[PDB]
Amino acid sequence: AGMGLSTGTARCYDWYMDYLKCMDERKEPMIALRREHCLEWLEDYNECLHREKERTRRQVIERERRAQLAGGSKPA
Amino acid sequence: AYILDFLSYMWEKNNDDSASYKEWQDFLDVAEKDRRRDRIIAWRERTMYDDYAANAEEPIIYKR
Repeated sequence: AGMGLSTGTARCYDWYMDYLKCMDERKEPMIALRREHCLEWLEDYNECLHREKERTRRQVIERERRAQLAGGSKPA
Repeated sequence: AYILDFLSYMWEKNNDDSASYKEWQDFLDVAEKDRRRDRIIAWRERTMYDDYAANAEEPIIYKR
């Protein structure tokens, strides 16, 4: 259920295990209360999964590159 | 008219006021114990059995 398709484990299995270890070591009587204290590991696991923030950074660099070529077309 | 006096004596002999008081006290005690038990039971939490945080203190062994 966490077994890899061509490798031993999945590519983001260890990030998931970090998150579950954080959830294991908290002592709050509710899962919803424990989740508020492990949000950094859940965020890193989601970044392993889909890379939304790396894609966002590349989109911002592309917006600046498209801005420095339309507004700026300076000839020598 | 003597029958009336003897029946009055029979009423007074059969009535026992201390037994009435003990009956009243036992009634109150049984009702109070029911109320106390029910009030403690009503702290009735409810999540799923796999909630390991709400059931953190139960001694559960899993086979998976």
